Amino acid sequence: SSPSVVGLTSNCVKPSSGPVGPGASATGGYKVPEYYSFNRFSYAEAEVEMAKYRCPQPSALK
Amino acid sequence: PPPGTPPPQTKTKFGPLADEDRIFTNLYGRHDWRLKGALKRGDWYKTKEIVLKGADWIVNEIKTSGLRGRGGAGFPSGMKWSFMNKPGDGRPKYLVVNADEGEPGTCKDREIMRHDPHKLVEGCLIAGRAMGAQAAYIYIRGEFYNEASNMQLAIAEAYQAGLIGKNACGTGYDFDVFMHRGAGAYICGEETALIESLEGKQGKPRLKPPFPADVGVFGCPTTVTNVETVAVAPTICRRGGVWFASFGRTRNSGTKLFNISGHVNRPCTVEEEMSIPLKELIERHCGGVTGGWDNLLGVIPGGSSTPIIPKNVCDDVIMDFDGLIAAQTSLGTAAIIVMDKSTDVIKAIARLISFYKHESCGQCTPCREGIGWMNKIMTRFVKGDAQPAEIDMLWEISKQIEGHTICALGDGAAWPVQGLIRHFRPEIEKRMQLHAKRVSN
Amino acid sequence: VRIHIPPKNAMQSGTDNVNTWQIEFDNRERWENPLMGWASSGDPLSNMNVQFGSPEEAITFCERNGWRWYVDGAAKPKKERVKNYGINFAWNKRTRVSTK
Amino acid sequence: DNLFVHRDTPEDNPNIPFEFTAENKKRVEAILSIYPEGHKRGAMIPLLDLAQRQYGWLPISAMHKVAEILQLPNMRVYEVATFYTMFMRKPTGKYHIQVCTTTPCWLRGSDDILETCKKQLGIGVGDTTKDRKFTISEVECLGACVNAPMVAINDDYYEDLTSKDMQDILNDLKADKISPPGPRNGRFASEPKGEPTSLSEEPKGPGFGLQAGL
Amino acid sequence: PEKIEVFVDDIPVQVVPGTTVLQAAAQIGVEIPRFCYHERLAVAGNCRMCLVEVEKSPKPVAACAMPVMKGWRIKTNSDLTRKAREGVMEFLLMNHPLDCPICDQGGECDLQDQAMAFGSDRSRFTDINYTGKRAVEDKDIGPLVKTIMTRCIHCTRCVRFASEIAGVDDLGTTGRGNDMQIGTYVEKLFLTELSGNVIDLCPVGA
Ligand SMILES: Cc1cc2nc3c(=O)[nH]c(=O)nc-3n(C[C@H](O)[C@H](O)[C@H](O)COP(=O)(O)O)c2cc1C
Ligand code: SF4
Ligand code: SF4
Ligand code: SF4
Ligand code: FES
Ligand code: FES
Ligand code: NA
Repeated sequence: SSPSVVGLTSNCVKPSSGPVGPGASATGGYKVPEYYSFNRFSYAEAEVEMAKYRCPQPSALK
Repeated sequence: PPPGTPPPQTKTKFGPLADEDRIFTNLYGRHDWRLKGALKRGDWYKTKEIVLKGADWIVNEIKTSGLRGRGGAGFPSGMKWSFMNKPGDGRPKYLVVNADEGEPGTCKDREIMRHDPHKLVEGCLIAGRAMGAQAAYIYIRGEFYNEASNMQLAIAEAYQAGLIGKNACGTGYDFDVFMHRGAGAYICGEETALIESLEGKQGKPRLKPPFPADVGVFGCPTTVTNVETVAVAPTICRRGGVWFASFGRTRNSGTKLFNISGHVNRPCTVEEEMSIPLKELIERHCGGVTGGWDNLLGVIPGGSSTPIIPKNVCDDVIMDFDGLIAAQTSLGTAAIIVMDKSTDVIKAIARLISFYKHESCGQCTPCREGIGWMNKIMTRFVKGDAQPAEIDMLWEISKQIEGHTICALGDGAAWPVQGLIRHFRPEIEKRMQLHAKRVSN
Repeated sequence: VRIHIPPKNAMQSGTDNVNTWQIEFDNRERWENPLMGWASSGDPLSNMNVQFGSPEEAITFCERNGWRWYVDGAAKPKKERVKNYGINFAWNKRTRVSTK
Repeated sequence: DNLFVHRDTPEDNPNIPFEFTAENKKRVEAILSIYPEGHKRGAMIPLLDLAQRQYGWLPISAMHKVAEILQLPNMRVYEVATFYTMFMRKPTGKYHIQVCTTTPCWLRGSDDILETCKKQLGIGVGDTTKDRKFTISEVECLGACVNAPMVAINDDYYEDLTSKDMQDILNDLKADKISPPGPRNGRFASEPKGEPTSLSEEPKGPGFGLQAGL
Repeated sequence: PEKIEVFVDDIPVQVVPGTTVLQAAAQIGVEIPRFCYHERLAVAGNCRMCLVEVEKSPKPVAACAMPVMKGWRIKTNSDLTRKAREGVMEFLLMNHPLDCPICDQGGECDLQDQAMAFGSDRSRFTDINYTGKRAVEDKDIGPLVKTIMTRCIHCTRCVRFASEIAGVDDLGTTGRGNDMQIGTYVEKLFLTELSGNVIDLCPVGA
């Protein structure tokens, strides 16, 4: 698959552990386990992944 | 008709908002928020084709939509997105999406980022081409950590599907989206203050002019736009600007999110047609005030920075920009804060004044320490330890802070006290009068 | 006699106290007072000060009374200064401020 | 009691050593590569935030390290680190209980939650415990106003709390056992409690009601 | 370029485009009050003392920073402008520490002179008897410059100078709201050959 999620290091459950949080589940009424299943360094870890897809970028230099 | 001419409204009732007309179809997170889930909702549909129409075509749709900014100022978006379209410079161009959600009583921006992040990323692209921006930054609260990661997850999906990055959506247009987790500061939701934080400075609002369209992040043209404005940007293009203009009154088109918090039976967030009568709103989704409509004491139409309105005015208010201005109050962020009769209104307002005192950046003189004065005044009102003549003084101080500050936070902090004194002054006097008896006796 | 404009107070921004030309005499001797230590002087004109509208009048007044005079160079009108605000936030220029 | 002036302390002095871990160091390079070439001091807030997550709180020795990364005067970091509120410049411990107290969380009984938190832990507002495990601290508005009253614990949002269900959390956390976050009152997220009213009908799907002009 | 026409108190003036309202009124000879603006420092709009009315505009515009636009009718000595200045003085003088007898700046103080010329005569700050004024800790900047930070009005002249003219970048702003303070976070020496000039920029006795 091309659209792969952020590396499982940045997802706490890795990837399913039954219902989590207030009832959020993969097939439950509230289908968003990701929101309740992030590492404490999830946001920062994700940044290392996206460096590949982000193109070059401007420069104010002289 | 010129491109900037939304069709005149021709309806006399604005209450239903049929389900198919809802924009954010995944507001309550009942479906898959992933790319497969959103694709089944058509979020990334025909995005190539919209982009290749041309920036000028996209803007004229937006002016035809008559979409006014949801951020809280309400300045018409059409013009706002046209100032940055002027081709005058050879510097880069950025689109800063303001995902900050600082204003009390407002949760709407949190919804758009947990369960439809791809709608926001989608909207960045369409808005990106309209401004011709080389990249977009998403500024998110520090406290919204999980949402940021959730938003980050959606962005990574977009990159792998080829929707953004090099050859975004196969249009030949190069676009990169970035996230910037600002630390906790309510002031950072102000356009220029936001631009300063992204530059890494302290984060104090700048003066205008120069406006962001000339100098913005890193001194380059930028357009600071709220998430709801962006998230609706693509669905306007898909479903036509005229369709959106159908809803809302003549100069107040569009659907709006209403976070109805406070003493209500069933507080929640609900998309509803703007210009709906307020009574029809509270008793349609939220199950009415706790003690029935008779226990209502007044509401704050737009969260803090909105003058309160008493019960009698609420009988006939219209939840709309023009409609509320008639009631000496502003819609703001559309967040309603209902207040039962069993509520110390003085203590409720005094909290908000204390809130602003904690959030003033301190840069400019009135709000730096003029608010520090009202905070001291309002504290003594709560105890009733004040002379009745102080009421007019407190009215007087507010007039001095309004319009003399750099940003609109100062203007915000003055509206609550003016709404309080203008409607519940008799109650304030009674509290003082009791304080005289108990202390004297 | 020294025709001059009184010097602006560096410790203030107001200026309407330097909108005149003046005459002040030479700064003759002073000495400690033997008894109490006050400042003493035998210089009546040292106390003196008069105001004028232009040096030409000031010279005219000085000539009519026989005083010897010399004029301090009139401060040239300050060159125009741009003082733009937007340049504080510049993309590639050094004028960008690191503070706020 | 927070001060905006740094005084030498055993817990917080510049001679303390602090360094980004090899894991975190690779993240710094990713962060710095996000702002234009000449304007990299915009990474200061990400870096300062990334510093305290590795440390719990933000020492001064960390502040210098960020400045060394960006090659700036040391004070330009101090201004930024002192402006924003979640940079804890004094030790915080492990759990930093974030209790909203502004309207409308105040309207829906927030004072009770604050009172019970102090009683259960026997500390004052804006203060830490002896073990540096809990640090109760009021906050202003966490943007969860709809699901009020609510508390946040270091990243999380425990919404729709009361006296009973809150002490359940503290009893769990004091037992070192993780607890479920999210709303407690049988509502998944920001939905009107009970039967739904909107969005019950299926999403229409792609292509509905298009302009037909592309 | 071509001189733009602007009227200050209904007196026409010619100014090159880009000129600030404060500079434009200087040509007539009108001196708008100022605290944060200094002629040799970067423009900031902190003090808001320079506020001035403009015909047909929603609100006062900071004279120091507003670039003149053609056709305007600036109104320095109008009722709206006078009220604005009175408001800010009433605001600046809340927390000033009541030190003029023991303050070196006395008799040379901008906050004094501009209070007389523009500010009101009374004080409405009833809260002296309940919660008192603000008081800020002092700073040890060195052997040359004494520092009494409770008198600071946060004009940021000192900060702008040290960053722009001396180029030391050791002074700055910390905190927010009323608890904002100017000074080094960690005690240091403001060591520069030009250090003295700060003593002249600070319009108050801080
Ligand atoms: C003190 C203050 C805080 C603000 N916070 C926000 C915010 O959190 N989210 C937002 O969208 N606009 C906020 N605004 C409004 C912005 O200044 C601006 O109007 C808006 O972001 C522009 O986008 P819009 O067209 O959707 O309104 C704030 C303004 C002020 C003065
Ligand atoms: S009004 Fe308040 S927040 Fe806005 S610039 Fe002035 S001091 Fe800062
Ligand atoms: S700085 Fe303050 S205390 Fe000193 S002379 Fe001026 S007004 Fe008085
Ligand atoms: S110390 Fe003096 S110069 Fe610096 S901000 Fe305060 S009043 Fe202005
Ligand atoms: S008032 Fe508590 S989350 Fe907003
Ligand atoms: S002189 Fe203009 S705001 Fe200070
Ligand atoms: Na001084």
